[PDB]
Amino acid sequence: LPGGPVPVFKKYTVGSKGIWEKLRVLLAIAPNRSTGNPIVPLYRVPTPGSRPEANVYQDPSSYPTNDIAENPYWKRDHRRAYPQTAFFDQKTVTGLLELGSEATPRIADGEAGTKALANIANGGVSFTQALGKSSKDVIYGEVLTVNGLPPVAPTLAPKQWKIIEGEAAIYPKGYPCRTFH
Amino acid sequence: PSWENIKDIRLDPKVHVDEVYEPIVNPADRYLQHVSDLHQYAKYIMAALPKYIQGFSVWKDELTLHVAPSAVIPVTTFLRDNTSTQYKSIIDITAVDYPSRENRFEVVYNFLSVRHNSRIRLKTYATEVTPVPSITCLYEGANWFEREAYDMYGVFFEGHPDLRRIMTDYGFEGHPLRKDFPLTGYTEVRWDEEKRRVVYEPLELTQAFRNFSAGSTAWEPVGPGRDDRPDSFKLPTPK
Amino acid sequence: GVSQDLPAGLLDDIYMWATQFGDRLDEIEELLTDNRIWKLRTVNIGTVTAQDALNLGLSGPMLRGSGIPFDIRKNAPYDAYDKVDFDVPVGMNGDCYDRYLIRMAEFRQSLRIIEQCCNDMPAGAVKVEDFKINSPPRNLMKEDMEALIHHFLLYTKGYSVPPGETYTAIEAPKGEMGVYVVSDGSERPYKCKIRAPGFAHLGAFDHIARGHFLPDAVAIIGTMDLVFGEVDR
Amino acid sequence: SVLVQMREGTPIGLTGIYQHPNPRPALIALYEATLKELQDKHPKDSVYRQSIENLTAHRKQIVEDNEVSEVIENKIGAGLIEEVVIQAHEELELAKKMSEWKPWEELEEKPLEDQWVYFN
Amino acid sequence: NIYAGGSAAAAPPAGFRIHRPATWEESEEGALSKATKYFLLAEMFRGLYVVLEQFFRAPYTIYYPFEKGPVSPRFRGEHALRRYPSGEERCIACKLCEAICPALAITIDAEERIDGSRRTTKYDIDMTKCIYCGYCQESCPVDAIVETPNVEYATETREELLYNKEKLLANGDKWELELQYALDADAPYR
Amino acid sequence: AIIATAFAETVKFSGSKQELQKRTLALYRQFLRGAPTFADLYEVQFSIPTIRTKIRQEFERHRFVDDLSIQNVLYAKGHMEYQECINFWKQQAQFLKYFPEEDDIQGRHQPSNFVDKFLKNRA
Amino acid sequence: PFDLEISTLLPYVMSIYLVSNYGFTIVLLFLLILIIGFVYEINTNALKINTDSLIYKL
Ligand SMILES: CCCCCCCCCCCCCCCCCC(=O)OC[C@H](COP(=O)(O)OCCN)OC(=O)CCCCCCCCCCCCCCCCC
Ligand code: SF4
Ligand code: SF4
Repeated sequence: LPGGPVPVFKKYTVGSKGIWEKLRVLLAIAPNRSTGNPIVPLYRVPTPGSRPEANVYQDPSSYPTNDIAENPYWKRDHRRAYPQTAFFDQKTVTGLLELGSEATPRIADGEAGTKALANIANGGVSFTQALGKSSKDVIYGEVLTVNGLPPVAPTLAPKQWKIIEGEAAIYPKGYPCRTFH
Repeated sequence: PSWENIKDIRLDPKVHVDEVYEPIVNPADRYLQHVSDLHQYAKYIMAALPKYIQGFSVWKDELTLHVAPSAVIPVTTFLRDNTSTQYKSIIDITAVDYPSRENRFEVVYNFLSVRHNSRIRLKTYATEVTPVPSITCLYEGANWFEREAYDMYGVFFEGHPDLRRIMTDYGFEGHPLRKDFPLTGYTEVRWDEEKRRVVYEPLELTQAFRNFSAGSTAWEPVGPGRDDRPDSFKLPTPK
Repeated sequence: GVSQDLPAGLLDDIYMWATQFGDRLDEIEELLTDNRIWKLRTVNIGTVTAQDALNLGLSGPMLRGSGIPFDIRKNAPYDAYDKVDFDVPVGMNGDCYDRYLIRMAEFRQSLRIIEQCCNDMPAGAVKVEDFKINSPPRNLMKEDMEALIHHFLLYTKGYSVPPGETYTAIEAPKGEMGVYVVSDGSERPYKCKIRAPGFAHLGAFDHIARGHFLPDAVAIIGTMDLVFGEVDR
Repeated sequence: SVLVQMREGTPIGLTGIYQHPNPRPALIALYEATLKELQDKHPKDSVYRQSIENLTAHRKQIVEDNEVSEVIENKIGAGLIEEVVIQAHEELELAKKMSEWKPWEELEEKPLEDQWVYFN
Repeated sequence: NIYAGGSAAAAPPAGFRIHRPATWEESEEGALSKATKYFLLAEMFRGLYVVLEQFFRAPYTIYYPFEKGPVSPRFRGEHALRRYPSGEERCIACKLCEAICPALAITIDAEERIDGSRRTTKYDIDMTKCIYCGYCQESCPVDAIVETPNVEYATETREELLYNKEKLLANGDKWELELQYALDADAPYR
Repeated sequence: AIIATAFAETVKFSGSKQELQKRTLALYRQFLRGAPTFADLYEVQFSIPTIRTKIRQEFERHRFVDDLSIQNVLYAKGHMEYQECINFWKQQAQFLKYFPEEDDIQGRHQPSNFVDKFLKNRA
Repeated sequence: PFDLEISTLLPYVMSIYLVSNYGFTIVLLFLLILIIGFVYEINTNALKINTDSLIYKL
């Protein structure tokens, strides 16, 4: 089982040698536990002020961003292509109810369409009248779901939980703490 | 089999790449389908409470409902309690001082629905003399947040059982997060030897506050952006 | 991103420490997990129900102790929390002892994640590669005109944030930490409110601690894990 | 009367919520009551009523078709059956309050023109 | 299938309901063994043994001020103003350090030196406002202000903590060698 | 739950002025009654009649405020202050802020006409 | 009282041999009589210092 016990000689900690090692193994609660002291020749050596890699470091970059010949900055200028905040008041939701949408229109052409947009944008129809005139097809498709149920609060990344039991759990069976993955 | 012969990691062969490839992607693109879903959801909510919801806004993954102060109790109850919403956790409550509006403060509520893994934001407005209905009757956690909103801004919360300063000194005059309250306050304290007690005195700084905001840019920095509205939420054009 | 890239010998030293942190944890657990005095001070102290946990605004271990599996690292995968493998411990009794067990297992999960990142650290830049946001490397700043201009402006005026607002929360060690920042299009935020988990916890103190003894109040404060820089900002 | 939440007995994993003895009949009773409240005090046109009717009918069909709790909660998709009973009770109370609040009307407070202008 | 106010992710995981707690009669251990553990304090003796084992391990202490804890090139201590090898100052009064300083610690004045150079006539740091963040050092385009690895400069009155130009230059002259160590070590990473 | 504390009154904006003046007079009576408690708590040098005089001045300052909402706010703040004083939340330092007159004479020169103000650049 | 009970055994332990198997029995009876009061103390729990269901009327 990965993450299980590893012996004390694969841990970078000083420990004991000679007869004292055998004494320690005889007298230790768990013989594979390290002492906490880092190994002086190995740990934090060479010192940070004398690393050889300092004299070779170069600033890191990633293609195609570092290219000298094909990247115009405005093609990768993400700050200024930021999504606008979309504000919808009751007049706009009305307009959506009656005249349909850009994706699926329910509007006539010519002056009729523009005048319909106008008199909704003036207040000719209220939201409640909008809902009342609204047919079954439009209510079910465009307010509720196609089955007539309301939409559930959306989630960006749905998380499916699984419970780990047995040897792979953190705690054994008795403890009041379970492992969710 | 012992620590004196433990293998030196420092001399192991490290991985080496020659060129790193990171494609150029706009981070807002990942939210498109979810923005459509939030739009549909907000449409449903407005249709369900046309008496209360004055409008919504959607930005990436954050949905906001704008309501009048009288609409707060009904809308909060509907959010907390409807099966499709279930916004059981109050996250925070705050105010934002807009001195240009007739109603200065706008009160913001964030809710969290552990059932559905979804969040929502609800806004209202208030003034220095008109209060907002307290939602402590619905969410217990809102007690302290409303005491903080009052302390910082002065917004009153009608029906709050125990509304008093939570942060500022005892006997502090002024609501510090108001845009007209100066940075350094009006008073300071020191120990007074004659009186043997900490006394309050008009502010006097040894070095004056240097406001470097005078060097703000003289050129508009970002521009208009782009709209991520789904085609199912834009009014149709005739022909 | 981050201000500077890692020094040259850091991954090895982190791994060397990680080889023995497991034992360092086991020793604390030897003193604490089974001690009957510890369980006397922690079992059924500061009990909080699931529903009241949600109602009070509690998050983190204070919420996972009551049985609800909610973790922003798993729910709203931010940063590289989706590229790494780890489990989430969830209590069932919502008392000081379950929260202690939760924290003790979060130690182990953190050690696992640290090892995974030690093994999978990739190459490339550490800060976003647009010098209109983050300053350019000093070898460019001293040779290139554009880089020098951008460095000058970034450290004198600052970058301008598009107007808008956001509430962004992460799974801070103490629970859910979030910020609500209001941007007005300028270089200085219009409004910044920090949601500190300790604030909500200390708010729930009076509900949790009623009917207990004074030492139980001490233990409760301990399990809320308050810092008080968070509480008042 | 309907037993909504057991506050003692067998814990189920969530603190404060214990195993419900006879959950399915309590779900059925709550669904009947909420349907009845919608039909007697909510206008047939309102989207609130239509939505809640469809949702309650769906859940009630699922509870009546299935006898085993785990199958029911898998099909409902909203937590353990105890939590489902609490959800049904809560929806029921919300419907009774909505009767008095009357949200289907036109909105009483319009915002001023300056109310929702941000810096964009 | 189709969900109403729910979803597959909101459905309980397999096995979310916990098993019923066991009664006393369904216990594997005899009452006598449990009573042995109860009366002889088994786990308390295990704790005492773990504690006693530490008593025979190497302690962690170091003997300050004869030894010192680790220090890295990037460390941020007291401030110092650097010179060019020719001994001309490096600070050209560009005042970016003044503009970035998050604590408003830095106060600078400047004017044309008699030989025409752009130099400072007053450069103060209030070491009691500073938060030792090192922005001033990232900002300066000529590496003039730097933060030495020195932390031992505690004073007996506050007026000694208001550094003027003369003091900061003296610090630079005094610590130049160590500053060169830290620079040689970290400059590729800035 | 989180229960209110001692002498806590839920926030309620009176819809009518008269119902507000009832509460206002109750609050004034509470302050007058608490005066000796304040004198014990905060170890004040001055007398209980001086506490009561100060309270009367404080209530006097808003005697001609008309708009109801402003009166509601002033009453709420006055009650918050009363709760602050009576529960010993306040310390002596903040309490004596209310009492700037009973401190001794600050100096020889407190200017009153234009010439003395002008001499001190305060004209 | 318990202090007095404990200190009433001092004469016994200083005279155990002289009182032989007689005093032995007497001090057993004394101890058992006191043990009865100790049992009373235990069973009365003398030194020791919201679970309703939620029912809706449909
Ligand atoms: C099997 C047949 C046996 C027949 C009878 C045996 C004859 C007498 C046995 C000798 C020891 C008896 C004295 C200790 C008994 C321990 C009892 C105990 O555990 O106390 C429990 C008490 C709470 O009581 P309780 O409610 O019953 O616990 C259940 C909680 N859910 O909570 C407690 O008080 C915790 C225990 C107190 C321990 C005190 C520790 C302080 C000093 C540590 C001593 C260790 C030795 C130190 C010496 C150094 C080591 C060399
Ligand atoms: S360290 Fe920070 S606070 Fe101090 S002078 Fe530099 S920028 Fe200013
Ligand atoms: S940033 Fe550097 S060069 Fe510019 S004024 Fe400050 S110390 Fe001098």
